[PDB]
Amino acid sequence: HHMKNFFESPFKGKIIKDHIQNPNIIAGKYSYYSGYYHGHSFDDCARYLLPDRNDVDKLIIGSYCSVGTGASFIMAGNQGHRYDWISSFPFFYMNEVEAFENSIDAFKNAGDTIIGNDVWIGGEAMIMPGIKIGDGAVIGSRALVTKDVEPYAIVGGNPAKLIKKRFSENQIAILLEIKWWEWNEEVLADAMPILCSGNIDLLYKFYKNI
Repeated sequence: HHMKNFFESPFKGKIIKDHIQNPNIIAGKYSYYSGYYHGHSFDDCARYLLPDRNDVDKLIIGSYCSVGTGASFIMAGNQGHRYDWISSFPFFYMNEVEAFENSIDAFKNAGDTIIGNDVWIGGEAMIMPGIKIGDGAVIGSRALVTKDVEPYAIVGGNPAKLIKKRFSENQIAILLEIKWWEWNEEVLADAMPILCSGNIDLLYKFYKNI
């Protein structure tokens, strides 16, 4: 029952879609997890995600995302606790107690957890159940994300709050139209020096000439 480190070094991550074993995690190309400081593979970032059921909330991750060490995505909805029932205790799941035999299942799904494309998640951020995070967002280290995150928003804190957006509203609108994460690798390679800059207007010109 020993705990092992899946990462040889702080300075090497692992591409998520190449290493996950949980079929209820879906991950896009190139997105990676850098998990040296917490040891476990990315599968264990998806807490309480049942691997053997097709009717539970899934964890969906876009392309070109960066996930920091010990980030977690809380799955399984309410985990069998209803705070609007008289007790939050999950009687239905403790079936070794005769007194609990007529208990009722409190479990509720929350909806899928959806991480967009080009999302940078800092170390030990924690995403609550059912949350949607827009394309281009930045989730600060240790952010406790209780609400959906707008595209290109930088959020931080516990609870997480908007700090600022990465670009202006008009610039964001341009990026959401052109969706560079959908480009094939030949087109992406040609755009690479522009993508490694802030020149959204130039990328727009590039896109129009594809």
